[PDB]
Amino acid sequence: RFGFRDSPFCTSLPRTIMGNDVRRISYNVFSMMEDIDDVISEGFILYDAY
Amino acid sequence: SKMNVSYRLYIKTPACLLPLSDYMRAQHDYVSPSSSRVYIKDPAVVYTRS
Repeated sequence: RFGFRDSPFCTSLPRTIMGNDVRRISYNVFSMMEDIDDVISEGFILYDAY
Repeated sequence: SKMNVSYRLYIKTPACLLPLSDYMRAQHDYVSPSSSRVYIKDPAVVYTRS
């Protein structure tokens, strides 16, 4: 709507991307992860934090 | 020795003595750990992010 270039704003965070549901990871589990490189390659959603 | 001793004492042969001919009985093996080993001098710290 606003004409931004590569807008970081979505109307709602998508439930599915490319036909599959987006992974959701809490911040506490994300902070404690040691294989973050493998997980971040596919993209995820961070919640349970402000 | 035969005329001017008059008394003798005998004990069992000490086991620390080895005849020179039996010098293979003194061969033994000692094992030294590999020099590639690194010995840790730092304590382990426990933590959690939960």
